[PDB]
Amino acid sequence: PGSATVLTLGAHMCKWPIGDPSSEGFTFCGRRSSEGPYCVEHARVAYQ
Amino acid sequence: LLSREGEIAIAKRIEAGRDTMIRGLCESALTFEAIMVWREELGTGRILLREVIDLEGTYAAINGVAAQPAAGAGPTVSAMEGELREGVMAILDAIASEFEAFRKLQDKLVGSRLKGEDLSDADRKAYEGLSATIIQHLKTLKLNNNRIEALVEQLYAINKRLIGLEGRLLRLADSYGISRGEFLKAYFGSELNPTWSEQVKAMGVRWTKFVENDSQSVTDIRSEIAALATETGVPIDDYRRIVQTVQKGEREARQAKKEMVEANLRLVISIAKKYTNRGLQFLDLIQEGNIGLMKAVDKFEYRRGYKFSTYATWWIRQAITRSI
Ligand SMILES: [Zn+2]
Repeated sequence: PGSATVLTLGAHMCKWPIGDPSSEGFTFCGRRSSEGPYCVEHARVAYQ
Repeated sequence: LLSREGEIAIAKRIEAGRDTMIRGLCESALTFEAIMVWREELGTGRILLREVIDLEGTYAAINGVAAQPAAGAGPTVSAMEGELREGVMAILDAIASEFEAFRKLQDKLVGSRLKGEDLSDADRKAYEGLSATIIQHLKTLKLNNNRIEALVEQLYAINKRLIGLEGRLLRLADSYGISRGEFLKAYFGSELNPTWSEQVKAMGVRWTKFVENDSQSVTDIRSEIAALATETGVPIDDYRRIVQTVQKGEREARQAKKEMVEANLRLVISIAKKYTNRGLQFLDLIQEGNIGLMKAVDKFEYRRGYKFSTYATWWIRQAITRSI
């Protein structure tokens, strides 16, 4: 359960979505992003 | 380039951005006036079901399958509309009622601010509840992308008029030697305050000269501004926040979509190669294919488990063929 909502989602923060968007507890990872929308971990999940 | 999880992540970001947009939009009276007009024009055949909702998305949601272009045994546009109309009208109906309820508290809040005080704690909690349930409901309506974009345009237009009026007040204040910071701190949050001009007088001779000598311009502009607050059913500072909310959601959705399109360029190309000599240049084929891709992205429902690329192929192909 990450450290951001759409509103609080700053730049260079990881845009990896956690949970269902219809859920009240929906969040984004929000850790430091590196070369893209995602931290290394979630970039790995997201690509290839 | 994308894994299935990357596709899902993108879908989720788009959906979240969209939700943030709707969340901001539902605070404004104009968005629901618009939806009431659309209900009207549907009821009288002025407009077609396909212009208000995502037709193929909604129809696909009936059996929980992938959205596909409308029609050799598949359903035509008219077929889909015939299947979906009653349910869409029922939802618009229910939503109309929830909007009326919500708008009563909107008028209560704006009037309250106009008298200087605020909504009662109960009326306020009721406001919150109504907002939430309305946002959820509207989500079940599956509005057309063009309709949402139209709402966004209307919202932003209002905002441009507001920024104009505030610009005027700003230079006005400047001429009496009141800096931007001084003014904005005295002005932000009190745009609906009836006794503003009298209250700022207490800030000294510059302010007194400002709102007495130029009382005409000042009261005029503040009247116009207040009229915006009336035209949208929210106080001005709330409108400021709504606009930022919608902009933020919009940018997230736009970026996620862009990522998805870029990540499916190869697919687009591989489909364009199959239509080389049919009248159009390769780049034209690509751009059209991309229009189709973007449509596949708009209608994509990740929860239903169907593979994105093979689904997208139909929409890409349709865009290419149509252009031909
Ligand atoms: Zn992350």
